[PDB]
This record gives sequence, structure tokens and C-alpha cells, in this order.
Amino acid sequence: LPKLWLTRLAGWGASKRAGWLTKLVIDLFVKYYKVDMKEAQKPDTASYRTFNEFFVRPLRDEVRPIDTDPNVLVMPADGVISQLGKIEEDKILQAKGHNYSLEALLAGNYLMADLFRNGTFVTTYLSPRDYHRVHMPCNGILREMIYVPGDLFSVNHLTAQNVPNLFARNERVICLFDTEFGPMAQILVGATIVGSIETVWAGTITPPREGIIKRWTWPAGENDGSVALLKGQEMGRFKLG
Amino acid sequence: LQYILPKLWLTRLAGWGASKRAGWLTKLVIDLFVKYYKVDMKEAQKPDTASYRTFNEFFVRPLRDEVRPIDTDPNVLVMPADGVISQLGKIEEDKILQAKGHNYSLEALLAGNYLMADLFRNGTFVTTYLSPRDYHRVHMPCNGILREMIYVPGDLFSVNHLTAQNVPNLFARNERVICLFDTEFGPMAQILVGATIVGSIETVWAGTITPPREGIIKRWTWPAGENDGSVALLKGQEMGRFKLG
Amino acid sequence: XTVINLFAPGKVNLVEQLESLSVTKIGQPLAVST
Amino acid sequence: XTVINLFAPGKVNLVEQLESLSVTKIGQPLAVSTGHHHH
Repeated sequence: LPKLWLTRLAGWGASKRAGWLTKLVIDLFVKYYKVDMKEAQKPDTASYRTFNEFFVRPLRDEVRPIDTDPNVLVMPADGVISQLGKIEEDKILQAKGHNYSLEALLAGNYLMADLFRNGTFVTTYLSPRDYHRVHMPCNGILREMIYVPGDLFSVNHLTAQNVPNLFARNERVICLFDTEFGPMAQILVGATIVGSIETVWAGTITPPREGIIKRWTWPAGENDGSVALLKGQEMGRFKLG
Repeated sequence: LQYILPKLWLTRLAGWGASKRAGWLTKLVIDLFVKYYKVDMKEAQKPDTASYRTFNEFFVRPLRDEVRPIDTDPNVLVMPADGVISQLGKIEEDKILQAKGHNYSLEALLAGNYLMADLFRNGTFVTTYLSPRDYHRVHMPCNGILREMIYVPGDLFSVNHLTAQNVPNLFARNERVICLFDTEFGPMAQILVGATIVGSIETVWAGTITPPREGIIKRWTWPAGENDGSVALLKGQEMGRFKLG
Repeated sequence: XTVINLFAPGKVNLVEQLESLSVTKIGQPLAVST
Repeated sequence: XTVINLFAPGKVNLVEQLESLSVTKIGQPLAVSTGHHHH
């Protein structure tokens, strides 16, 4: 199967308003994936005009309490830990017997990579089941965003264990922030079907897929037109297309 | 069809074919190629189309030293490839001309490398087009010390003038190798951009860069001229080539 | 989908409980300052 | 294929004769240094 063509198709489908057929595909999805519509702001599977509207569904305000201890960096996405720990120089663990370059992940940006040499990484896996928006792990001033064209491999555990440099070659958006904990990078990596990435400050980054690397910068906190986000605040999301 | 075709699969196929040693069938495909494309085997170091064990050996053929005289005036930067000028002139800030009403970012071409782009903001650019007809090795336009090489994964669109006029950011999205040199004319970039079928890039100092296609950006550095393990090339010296694969 | 966080060296320690396949919910503790 | 050269600002002038589709042969003049060098 051709992964891009399939993704473009699913995105056409996911964005069409088909009332009963949308509800059907949503309901099959909810059932097959064991989705917990309890936590949804609108639990009635009939409340969603398009499939994508459902995929990107909000949660009930109360159900994601943000630990308020200002020394605690909180989790940015629902799902499960893929891998985490020390960055062994430039080496990041993907799966058993599969490492990848920090520089590769950051699309050859040797300056950014240097900030994180021997630092800490967390790779969170969002399954179709899970809420598909991404929240800030701490307060931060947005400094840099880099869009990286790439492949649309699956990112499930099977694929992680078998495709080399998976996260360094799949289409992704790199967000760099200044924080009270020094520089912090939060990277949204797309997958097959679910290849559309947004940020709250820039809307939908992809599609379209123009095949080139784009970089945006913002000033330091103390300046006109700087962008600040708070621990636990929504910063971006994934949808189909 | 440029978005329809599976450009990689076709290129992998042609590369399988171009690298097989098939005596009579190699000579046949070479000869059809030579005839259809008006190739001037007069200029070749081995003009007998039968002298080439594989198609790729032919594609990457050397020329007779004497047919490419290198202007020795050290004020003159010479052409690095046989073919025709696509476009050239001033880099309008970050803007490079691709075709009429099609610009592309200098930063895009350099795969987001804002440091390298700064070297060339408001500078000069030349885009040379090699057709299948032409000799497919690339020579230095002047003396240089190799400092930086960046491999950039990307698409394998055609790069003919028709495609240039129609696919946006063609050279910024197609697979390529960026070579940065120190020269007596300051920093100089020489970028080898692949195309469909002709997607394999080599340099003289590193062999074949692609394939394989590992889908990530790779960067290598070399020291300044006066050092152990530095790499220096002379005006008109071969620095790389394109082949099928 | 996937989200990747990078933190500067000696700035945070990951909560030791967390390991491959540990469940994550937005706002639960990920790491603690040093 | 295609080859792209980048030069720093005020370092070279392209031969004025050259335009889109002008034929290129290795070793022919492409540009001339803005600063004088000598043998």
C-alpha cells in the first residue's frame, strides 16, 4: 500500500460531514479501540459533525488535574511511555537494539542538539484510543519551531522495534522553549493516516506537504510579540490527513 | 504523472539494471541511449560503446583530458558541469529564481541550515542542468578546501526545464548533497541535486553517498587547509558524479 | 501519535516509577527539578 | 543531473553573456573574481 496516498484518502474521509456514516465509523472505531467516551466533553458519539472532530475531541475539564508543584514537570500526552532516560551523548534509545542520533531527530540542527547532549528524553506513544492533543509539561517561552518533511511510517511498538531511525525520518514539528529548567524541546511526530500536526499558535502545520524544512523564531520572554504557554496548557494536536 | 509515478521504485529498478554486466544487452541499451540522446562518444576516453562492462560505467564515462580545457587565469571561476544554465544571478535576500514566477528559500535549499544560508544572503547563485546526453561528473569551479558536506533526504522529481517551471521548491525538496568549501573568493557551495532514475550521488573523497537512502540528514566536517587530514581540490578537478540508483 | 521531550543535562530527574509501557495521563508527574 | 553553486555577496561577477539555456562545458569561464589575483 502507498502510505501517503492512504493518508490523503483517510484525511478526505475524516473531514467529510456524513451524519449517519460518520457516527457508524466513529462507533466501530470507539468499539474496536476501547475508547473511554466517559472522559469526553461530549460523550454522545452523535455529537461529532466529522470523524476528525471526534479524533481531536476535548476532555472534561476536571479529568486531567495538573500537579501544581512548580518543581514538577508534568506529562504532555495521554498514552504510554515508549522509552525514556539519559541521552547517551548523541544516542537516544528507540527500541531494543535500535538507537538514533539526537542531531538526526533535530533535522541536522547541530546548535539545538548541543543543548541536549547528555540530557534527558521521554518518547510518549499516543494510540488511536487516546486523546490526541498535546499539553505543555511546564511553563515555557516558544523560541523556535522547525517543520521537518519525512516518511509516514506507523509508530506503534511493532514498527518502533523494526524500522531504524523511525522518529528521525517521519514527518514532525520540533518546538523549542525557554523554561525555568533551561531549554526544553517538545516534538510532535506524525504517523500513517494520523499525519496532520497543529500547534495552538500557528494552526495546522501539515498538510499541505511542501517537501521543504521551514523554521520560525520568536523572541525571549521580555519582548513585544513573544509567545508564552503555562504548564498543562494545550500547545498542539494530531488529526487524520 | 510526476506525483502519480512511484519515482523511488523506478529509480531502484533502473539502478539494478544499470549495474548488471549483460555484455550484448548492455551494449544494446547503451547504443539505443547514445542514438536517442545524440551522445557525442567522440569526446569519451573510450569511444567504443563496447568498452563499458555495465550501463552505469557508460553513464559515468570519463572524457578525453584535452576536450575540457581549464581556463588557468586564477581570477576566473570555471563551469563545474557540462549541460546548460537553468538560471543564475543575485540571490535576492533569501530568494533564488527556479523559473519565471517560482522562487525558493536559500534556507530551504540548505535544509534549514540558517548559519550556512547567512554566508550567501544577497550573494550569487548558478544552477547548471545536466541532461542524460551530457557527461555526468562534476568538477571544481576553482581551488577549494572542503569544510562541510550535508546529505539531505528528499523526493526524486525530474529536474528538466518543464518540471522546473511547474514543481515548487524542486531543488529544495529533491535528494541532494551540499558541499561547502573555503576559496580565495570566500565560502563557496557546490550542491549535487539528484533526479528520477539518476538519483545516485558520489564525491571523490567519500565514494557513493546515496544509495542507500536511510531517510535522515548526515553532516561531515573537515579542518581548514593548513592541517592533518584536510581535503583540498584544484580548479577543474573532478569532485563528484551522478549515476543510476 | 508520538511526542518526544528533550531536557538539558542535569536539569531534571525522571520519576523513577516510569518505564517502557507505563501509562501516561496529561498533568501526572513526569520529572522533578534539580 | 543538477548542480547549484552559491557565492558570498560582492565576491564574483557572473560572465554577462551567460543566461538561462547558455551551454556549459567544464573549464569555460563562469564568473570573474571582484578582487585581483596574479601568477
